[PDB]
Amino acid sequence: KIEEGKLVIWINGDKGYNGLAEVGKKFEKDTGIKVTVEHPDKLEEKFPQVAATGDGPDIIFWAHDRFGGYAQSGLLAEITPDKAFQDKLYPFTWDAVRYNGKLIAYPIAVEALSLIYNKDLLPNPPKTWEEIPALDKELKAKGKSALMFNLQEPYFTWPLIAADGGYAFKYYDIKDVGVDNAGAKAGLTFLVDLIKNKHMNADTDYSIAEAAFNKGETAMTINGPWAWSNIDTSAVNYGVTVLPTFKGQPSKPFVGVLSAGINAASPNKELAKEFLENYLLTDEGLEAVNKDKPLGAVALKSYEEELAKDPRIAATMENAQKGEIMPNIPQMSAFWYAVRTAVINAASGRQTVDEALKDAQTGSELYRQSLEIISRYLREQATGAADTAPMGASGATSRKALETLRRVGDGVQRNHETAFQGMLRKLDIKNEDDVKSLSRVMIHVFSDGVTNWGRIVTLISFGAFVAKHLKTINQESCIEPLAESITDVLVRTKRDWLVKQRGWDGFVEFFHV
Ligand SMILES: CCc1sc2ncnc(N[C@H](Cc3ccccc3)C(=O)O)c2c1-c1cccc2[nH]ccc12
Ligand SMILES: OC[C@H]1O[C@H](O[C@H]2[C@H](O)[C@@H](O)[C@@H](O)O[C@@H]2CO)[C@H](O)[C@@H](O)[C@@H]1O
Ligand code: NA
Repeated sequence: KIEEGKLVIWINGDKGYNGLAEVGKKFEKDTGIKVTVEHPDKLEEKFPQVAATGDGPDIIFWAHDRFGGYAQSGLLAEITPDKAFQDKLYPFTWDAVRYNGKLIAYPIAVEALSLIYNKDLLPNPPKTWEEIPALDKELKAKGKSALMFNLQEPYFTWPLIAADGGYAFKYYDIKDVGVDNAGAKAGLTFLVDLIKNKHMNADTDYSIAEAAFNKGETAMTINGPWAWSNIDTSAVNYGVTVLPTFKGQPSKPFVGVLSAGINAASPNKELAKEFLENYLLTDEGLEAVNKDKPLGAVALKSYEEELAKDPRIAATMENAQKGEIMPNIPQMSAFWYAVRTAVINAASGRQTVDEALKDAQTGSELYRQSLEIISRYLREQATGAADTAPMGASGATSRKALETLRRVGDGVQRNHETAFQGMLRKLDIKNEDDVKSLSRVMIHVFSDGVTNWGRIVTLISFGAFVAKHLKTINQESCIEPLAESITDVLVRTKRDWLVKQRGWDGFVEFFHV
């Protein structure tokens, strides 16, 4: 389905895609291979959908946080640069694109948000979030505003949520989610108060913040290096500086490494490797991209040493040091989807902060909590003995849901025994190969009919039935993969329903005696 003897590249519409296209033409001049650069909308959502059918671009550019999901789903080629090429880029940039001990992409550039301020309106930018309300009252008296930034993407609000102790995954313990802790609450409450007190507008997006800053209407924005080009063109006298503190603590931006992955379905992997290693990741390659839209602190040592004298890059790295490198684990997609919704709902008043972050903590934890319950149930059903290990400090839900599933699922296996035996005989489950096939079937069976807990119990009960069979034919090793597939089916297709029901607390409530 992907065309051979050509390279299609996807990169986000805020990056230097014209610069990338020049590196494309320089690859074409020397090889006669034509490089097409596209910047589709929602490309981080559209990559997994199309790559999963063997389609999409040869090369996908995004921050590293989305690459573990892609690698887990088999969408990316392992990359195997020799040691002489590895030594040309900073090791911590390689760490960002290492997943299960394999390099799954090429690192390009280190991205961190900074505070961007109009030196003509605000010769001394605030050191603290707390002084922005008073500052805004002062600028409003002159027909200006203190601060506008994109409230539609959680990335821009995360530094403030994280300042007083909010976090995604404790360092990575995916059992420890920091989305609804007191630190997160205090950060998002301060944001909502800025909106309530009319210092910010809940509808402000990328375009509105950018235009307001570049036209000199607002004294400050929050943005990455890519934004500096449009500000150069604007003639705004701007500075790039350390983010304001919150409760005396630094803002901690989530740090992204812009990364180039190679489609597993691509029949041009050697051309892609040749383009990325010998044309893009060179002094002339990165300069071409950088001149269009700044990359930040580039992964390439030679060229990073030239750019590091720029005070805007120094400020970028200063914000990077105070932030955290994002996790690349497959949970990150769901974490971002949850926190985006929480910030938008808290900002608009659809939900309170406590409500919004409660829903976001449930969404971020949903996968791991589902798998915990389902894997424990399938294993104990297969072996006749429960798992002895602790459920966690935050897993009282997990223990109650498993108790409910045991009580309710007891009957479902017994009543549907004849029908389960038939369906199992109608499939040929014999090894890990056959378990792959089940997902399509379960999806299709879960794709029609009504969404309720009874049907979820029926699905998991068939899972346990299969786990028992797997154990009988010495395929015990296939139980965890089966449990992952049932979890994947359940979470990927019913996420929004499950968050609505308060996830597994809902399940325990619905069948309470
Ligand atoms: C992959 C097997 C799966 S996953 C699955 N997920 C939800 N519900 C299922 N079953 C009920 C239909 C049903 C009810 C009672 C008796 C028999 C069937 C439902 O869809 O509500 C199934 C089935 C399933 C299992 C065994 C026989 C089956 N016959 C059709 C589906 C199905
Ligand atoms: O808003 C969540 C979003 O944050 C990051 O995306 C950034 C990206 O890293 C930057 O390169 C820049 O383009 O802005 C984006 C935010 O709009 C994560 O990388 C992304 O996965 C996540 O969805
Ligand atoms: Na986007």
